[PDB]
Amino acid sequence: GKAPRKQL
Amino acid sequence: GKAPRKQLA
Amino acid sequence: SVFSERTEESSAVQYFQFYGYLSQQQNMMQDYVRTGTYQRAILQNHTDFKDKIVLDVGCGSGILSFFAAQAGARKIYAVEASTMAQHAEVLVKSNNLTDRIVVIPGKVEEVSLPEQVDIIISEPMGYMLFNERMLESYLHAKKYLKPSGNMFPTIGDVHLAPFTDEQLYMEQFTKANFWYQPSFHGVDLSALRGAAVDEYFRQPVVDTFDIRILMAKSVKYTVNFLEAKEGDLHRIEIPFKFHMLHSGLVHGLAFWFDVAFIGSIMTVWLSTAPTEPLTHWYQVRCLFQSPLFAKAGDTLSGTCLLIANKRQSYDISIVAQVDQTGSKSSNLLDLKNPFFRYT
Amino acid sequence: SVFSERTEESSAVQYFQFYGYLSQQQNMMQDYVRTGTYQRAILQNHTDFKDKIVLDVGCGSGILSFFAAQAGARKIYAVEASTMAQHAEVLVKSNNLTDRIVVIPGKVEEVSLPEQVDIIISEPMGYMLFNERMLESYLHAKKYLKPSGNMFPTIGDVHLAPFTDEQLYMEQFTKANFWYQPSFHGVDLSALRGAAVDEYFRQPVVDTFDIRILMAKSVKYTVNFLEAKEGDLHRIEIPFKFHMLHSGLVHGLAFWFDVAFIGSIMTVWLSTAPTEPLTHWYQVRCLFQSPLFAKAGDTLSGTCLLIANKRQSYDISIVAQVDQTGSKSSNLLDLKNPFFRYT
Ligand SMILES: Nc1ncnc2c1ncn2[C@@H]1O[C@H](C[C@@H](N)CC[C@H](N)C(=O)O)[C@@H](O)[C@H]1O
Ligand SMILES: Nc1ncnc2c1ncn2[C@@H]1O[C@H](C[C@@H](N)CC[C@H](N)C(=O)O)[C@@H](O)[C@H]1O
Repeated sequence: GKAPRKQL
Repeated sequence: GKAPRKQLA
Repeated sequence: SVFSERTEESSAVQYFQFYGYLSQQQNMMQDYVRTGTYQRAILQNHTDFKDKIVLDVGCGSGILSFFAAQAGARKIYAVEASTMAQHAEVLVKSNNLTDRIVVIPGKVEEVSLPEQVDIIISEPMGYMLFNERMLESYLHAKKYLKPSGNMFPTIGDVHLAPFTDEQLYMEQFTKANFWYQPSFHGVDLSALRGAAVDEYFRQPVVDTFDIRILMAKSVKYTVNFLEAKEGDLHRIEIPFKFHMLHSGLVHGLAFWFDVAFIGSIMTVWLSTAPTEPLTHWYQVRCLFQSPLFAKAGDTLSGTCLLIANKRQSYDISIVAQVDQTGSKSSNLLDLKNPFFRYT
Repeated sequence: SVFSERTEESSAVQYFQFYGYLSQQQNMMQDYVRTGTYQRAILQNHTDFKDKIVLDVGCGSGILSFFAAQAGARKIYAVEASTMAQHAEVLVKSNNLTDRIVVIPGKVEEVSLPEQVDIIISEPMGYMLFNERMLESYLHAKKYLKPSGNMFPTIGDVHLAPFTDEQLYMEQFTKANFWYQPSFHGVDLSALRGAAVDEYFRQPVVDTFDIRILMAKSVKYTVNFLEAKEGDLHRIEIPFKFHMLHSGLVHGLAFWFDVAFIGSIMTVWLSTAPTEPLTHWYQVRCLFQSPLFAKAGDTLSGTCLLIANKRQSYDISIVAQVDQTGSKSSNLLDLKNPFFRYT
């Protein structure tokens, strides 16, 4: 998508 | 850009 | 190629742009559960790498190829389609592994490889396992795989379970209900109330939660990466029949996934379960526009359907009913556009 | 069209998809300073609207066209290129205004109007004023404006000023030093540290800040929307000479903006300055990778050069020097990929 993996 | 308008409180 | 038939060219550009950033490779890399588990999987199954040929699908920084190298593999083709491939090549040089790791820039659907490999390794899991459609690239890559050669990960388990969380439901409901105002600066917005509820409830919720919110043992859907064809992931049908263990409102289904590295020496599992330490995948919840009331002892049955789309994601439909009352909920979710709620 | 000429098809697609979300319209609508000030400017200048013909460029939900209606306008053409136009239409019906507001689905560079207008209203301000390149669309719409017609807003002022924020600066290296590890799971990541630094420095920082970081009074760059042409915004050169009011290390420039609605009854301002209550525009900071020491009384001169690109944004080039010492710094930033730092 627009941000396929987001921050941890 | 991806999110041209920024989310406000 | 198989890839661009699958994919809106536009989607592919943006996708690979995102993985082009060092900050994003860093974000994945510093997920210690993920990175350390992959390392354990590979290192502990050293015989599956010792003097073998290896393919790394989407090598990113190269971190997984470096692991394969540490485990004593002869040659490792490190395929990467973003501009991160340049940076990976720098690292192979600075780590003096030019004789063992070969960066091959390009999509794994499109590049040529000098020989067949004994094993394929990748980290192609998205949110809810299937986001990004990378699993289809990983499966595609088996055209380079030798007979009785291995996949790492080997299998993937998607888990789903009904949950209750009124605070989450209300939070999204309250946002939608902005569009129920009859006199916002004098303007009647209320005719859009329905459209708003639709849009907000379309977004899956990515964050973590306590297992106490779950109302029934999970149902499992398994994909065997050794055996599956990439066309198997075009239409993913997951029937479910939950035996409810608590009474209350069901506000949706929660999802997570595990993968297993079925090594020659041992199997090693990487789990994104809510019972397990947190990873950058969190967990995923699909809310029902109207929750369903259930009694302990009821059965909640229906189907979750994932239709693969050309933006490298899935259109999700979830139809559920409480058998004892015929109370039903049908929902359509856009997996590409989640609400990242965490913190 | 003029629009498709200067815009990559894929950038346009993403852009109007974003604005096609009720949630994103809502985010703007809920900015009280924004929405409240627009309403006040229109209503308090009722003579500029009473029985007039209006063009609302990029009407979104309709909200500004409802305000024009509230002030007594006879006919309001509401142009909107996203699928939000269909929602705007629903609201016009449901507010019983179909003979006074006409929603026209499409790009203002491509549609037709059945007549010329007395006044054009829009909210096309991006962060740093210019992001999105929608001011060009507002200016392009002047082809529909009667001689001596008006524009709301009438003028835009961009403010620039030097700041010191040692922590913001140092945080870039903190983040980048992730890569300065000789054995991250056994891998020497060091060689990418410089690239990681460069990546972080290319992102303008969107958040707010305490005005005490500012080391000199702002210089402003003004755009008169009555007089400017579209092409005036393809290359925006902002010279500066700051008289330093405070000694210290200058780490970059801060950006904000104001617009004025110059009506017949009054002039009303909308400010996004750090001295005013917060808006969804926050403020913008562009760092220097090398900071400059100055002392109160010195002069910091240079140029901020904004070069439009085909993804509806600008390439930012900033060059500055402390005159008395000739110490100099130069920086390149990607306005379409900001770091959204806030909370
Ligand atoms: N079809 C493809 N061909 C080549 N690379 C791909 C493809 N699809 C995704 N990728 C890359 O695969 C990577 C997916 C990452 N999650 C894995 C990065 C790396 N292996 C790591 O474990 O840190 C990204 O770098 C993508 O750019
Ligand atoms: N060239 C264009 N033609 C038509 N509409 C546009 C164009 N460029 C941007 N827009 C729309 O203009 C709107 C800009 C919004 N900032 C404002 C929405 C609304 N006027 C409001 O003030 O709440 C978005 O809905 C865009 O989709």
